[PDB]
Amino acid sequence: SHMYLRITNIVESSFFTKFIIYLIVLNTLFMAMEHHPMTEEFKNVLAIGNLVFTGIFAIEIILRIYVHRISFFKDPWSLFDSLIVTLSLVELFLADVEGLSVLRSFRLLRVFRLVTAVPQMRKIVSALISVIPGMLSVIALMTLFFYIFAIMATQLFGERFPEWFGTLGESFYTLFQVMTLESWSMGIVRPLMEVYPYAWVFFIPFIFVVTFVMINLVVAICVDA
Amino acid sequence: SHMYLRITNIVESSFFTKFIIYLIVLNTLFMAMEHHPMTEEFKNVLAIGNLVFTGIFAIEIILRIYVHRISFFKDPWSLFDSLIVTLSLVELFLADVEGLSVLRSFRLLRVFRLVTAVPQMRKIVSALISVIPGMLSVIALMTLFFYIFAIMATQLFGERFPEWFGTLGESFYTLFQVMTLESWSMGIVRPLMEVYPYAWVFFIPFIFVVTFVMINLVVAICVDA
Amino acid sequence: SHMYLRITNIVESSFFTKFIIYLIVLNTLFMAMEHHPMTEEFKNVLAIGNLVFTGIFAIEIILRIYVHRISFFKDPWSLFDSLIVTLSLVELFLADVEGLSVLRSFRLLRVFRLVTAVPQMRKIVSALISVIPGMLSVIALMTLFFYIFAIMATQLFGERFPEWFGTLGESFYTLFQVMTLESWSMGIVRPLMEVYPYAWVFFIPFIFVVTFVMINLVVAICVDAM
Amino acid sequence: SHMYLRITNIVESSFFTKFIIYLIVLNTLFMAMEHHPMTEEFKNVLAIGNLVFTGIFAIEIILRIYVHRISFFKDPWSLFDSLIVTLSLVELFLADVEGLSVLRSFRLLRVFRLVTAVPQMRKIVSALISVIPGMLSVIALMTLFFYIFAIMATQLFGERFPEWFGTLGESFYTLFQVMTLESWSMGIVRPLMEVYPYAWVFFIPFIFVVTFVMINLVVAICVDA
Amino acid sequence: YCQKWMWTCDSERKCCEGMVCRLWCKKKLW
Amino acid sequence: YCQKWMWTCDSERKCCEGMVCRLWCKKKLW
Amino acid sequence: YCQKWMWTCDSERKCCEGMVCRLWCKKKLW
Amino acid sequence: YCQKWMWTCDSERKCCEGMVCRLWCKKKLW
Repeated sequence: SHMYLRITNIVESSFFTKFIIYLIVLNTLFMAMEHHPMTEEFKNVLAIGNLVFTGIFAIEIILRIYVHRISFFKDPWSLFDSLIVTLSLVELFLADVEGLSVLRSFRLLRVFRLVTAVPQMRKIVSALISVIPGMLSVIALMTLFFYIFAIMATQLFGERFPEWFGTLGESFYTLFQVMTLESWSMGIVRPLMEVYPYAWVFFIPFIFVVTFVMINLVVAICVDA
Repeated sequence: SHMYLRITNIVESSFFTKFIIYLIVLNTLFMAMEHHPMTEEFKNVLAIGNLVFTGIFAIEIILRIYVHRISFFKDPWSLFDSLIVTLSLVELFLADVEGLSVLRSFRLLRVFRLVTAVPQMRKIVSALISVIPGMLSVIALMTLFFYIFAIMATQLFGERFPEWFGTLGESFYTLFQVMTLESWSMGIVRPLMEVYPYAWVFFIPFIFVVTFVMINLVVAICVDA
Repeated sequence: SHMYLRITNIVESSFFTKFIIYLIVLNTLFMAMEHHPMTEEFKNVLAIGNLVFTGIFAIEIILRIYVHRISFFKDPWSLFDSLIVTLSLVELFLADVEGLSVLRSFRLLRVFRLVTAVPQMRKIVSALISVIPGMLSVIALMTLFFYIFAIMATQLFGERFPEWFGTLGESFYTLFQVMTLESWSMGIVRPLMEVYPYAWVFFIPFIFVVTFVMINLVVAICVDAM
Repeated sequence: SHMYLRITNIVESSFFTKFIIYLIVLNTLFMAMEHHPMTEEFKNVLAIGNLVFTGIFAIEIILRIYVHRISFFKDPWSLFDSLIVTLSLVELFLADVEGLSVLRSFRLLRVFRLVTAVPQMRKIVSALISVIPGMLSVIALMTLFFYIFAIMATQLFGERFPEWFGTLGESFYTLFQVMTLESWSMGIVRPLMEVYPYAWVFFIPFIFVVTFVMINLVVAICVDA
Repeated sequence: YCQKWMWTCDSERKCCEGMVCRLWCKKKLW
Repeated sequence: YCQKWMWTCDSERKCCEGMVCRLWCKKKLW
Repeated sequence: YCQKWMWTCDSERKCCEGMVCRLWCKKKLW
Repeated sequence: YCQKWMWTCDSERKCCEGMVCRLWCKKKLW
């Protein structure tokens, strides 16, 4: 337990955590200073840097698991970090599927450590995620409303305008868009009205509802304070 | 009676309500998996499924009415549900005439059971519908403001820009659009200004009023709870 | 007096006020059903209708003056109403010059009675006007911020982009627009950046400040509530 | 210190501060009445007026310096004002070389006196700036989210869309835009989806998160007071 | 003969006067 | 002759000098 | 010959069957 | 000759080396 004890002192020491944090931030600046219009030996070097950082993070997380004998898996943030470092390490020696370079996305994902390996970010994000369930009821209600209105619209406005309402998916997308009040009249409703004149009666109540529901959401937040 | 009591026990049994809910969700997913560019015999099978679900819902609602009569009609949500199933049944026996397929719209409307047949959704929506009247006064004021400003605009900008303000109706629509701050300058106000230079004095106060009043509305909500 | 007292009883009777309200709403529906793609004899009749209502409203306002004098003017809502009927009467006696049809605009303006002659509308709007002063300080601060930022922009983006910032006026308008978050990047900022690259540093803080201040304004309303 | 005492009485006399305020407002109207599509002899006159007002402000600031000594520097607003008068003085005899006309930008900058030389604006702005530290935590959190998501996006949607995501800068700008819900679907996301279909999964959570977090920020104000 | 209201219909079994076939016979008006 | 102030006017019965027809004769803001 | 798994690779030193070059030889999804 | 720093300048009376005319002669990068 002497070597184990030394290793644990190293892991829990603020020095080790700060070292990892600065290493992560440095890696973050490293990947960040990436301009895709390159295809320049720079791009290849980025992979090398990522390689080293991932190896070091594997070292760190192995030490963390050894120290937190299963205890860290119970902790969500530790499990999340183990998972992220795992995905980064996997993409490191595994290869992309030809059709779609999804794994380069797993390599870039690694950047989320800035929240998990950071305790202040960890605690604040934990506060906000503790807040959300109090509104999970409203989230589910609003999602159900989206589902219902989406099916109705797509079944109505499918003949022509398939891009916006051809199926349930584009219908969900376009309804979320409308909720945001982003080009909802000029690019969507008015072209629709050109063919289906009374489509307005559809969206205006919808707007009401969602905006109303969203204000209720803020009210719920003003309830927790 | 004995038979009456057996039927009533089944109707009020949580099992029966959950059965109808899952049936409703199934019918909803059924209609949802509807892609308007189909014309692949899919329409007939979808209509068949609709037929069966509607017949079963007619069965259900007949039983539900049978147990409690005036109590069933007395409850708004219950009568609403009866009306929805009724419209679906009507669409089955009648046709869309020819000019406009409104009855096929009624066939799709049926989906609101996901909220009406669900007690949790019923109670939550009842809370919000209980909320709205307390500010219905402000709703009416804002609607009156819309009416007055709309008459004003349409009589002003009707000649040169009939597509947006030709009559009181397009004016109501466009003013509601402006309220949302969706392409109110680039798509509306500035083209207007090109001909009527001082149109700005119109909309900027309007914005203020409505926008500020809407803030008051949300603040009014924070007052109510 | 006897005749004075009878006239006053009629004026204050709820029946008379409701009569004016319904008359106003009728006039409002009458003018409302106006579609400019008209050029018909319909327009003439509409004008005829206008005449009658204003005459009646002139009658009404005259009676109000008869019952109470200085009290009638002291009440803002009452004086406002008198002014509205007055402007309608002015358009009634004469017409605007060909170049600009402002007087028909005053004739249409007349429609505010729907709020002034209505007491509930009066009370609600009076609540709102009682609310505004508590935030007029922030209103003035934000107006001063608009003034300052507008001067600065107009002097920057005036050469290449006079259509949006040629003068202080277009600059005020465009800055209010940006405040509303309406096509602020696609139609404005990015075209500007094409020539002046670092213009972003300008608007993004601005957005913050003004938007943030508006939150404070809304918060002030919440302050008045809780 | 008799002459010193007279100078101090003048500096602190309400008359002197109001005089500076009115002089500043006069200068403000003076530069304000500037329309760049001019190219008239007017421009030279505008520069002359600037010269005079700045000289007077230098006089004033020298008097303030004599009056307060280091006390003047301790007060931020005092330093801010000294800095503004200083920059104006510098622009008066220095040149913008040629490539970029930054110095005329410094000459236009002088306008913040309207708040610094004004005590009411000073106090109100001081209250508003006092609010910020209570939210610096949330400010930093949202900025970190911007940084990470910007890296992620730029590496994802960077190749084909350099105009929007070529580097970290354009991506930061574009993400800030999305936060405002300004042409986020029609001008950005929807064009992206044409090539990268599943980009929606990217922005919709982001929208949620940042917008949701922004609610918390305003909520912090509703909690701060 | 012909298929009455709500009777199944197809290319050989048509709907009676006043109806339209949509797998089953619907009525055009009350 | 001509239609004086506030008299009915139309295509054949025009307003006297200094006035404009708007169903009745109005003044041209002097 | 060819460059084995995890050994360096380039335009002239290609990866053995079943691998893809990304500075080093990686394995292609199964 | 030429117009020194802070002397008035115009089309015929130019600024001495290292300066630019803006009604008066200003210094460009010292």
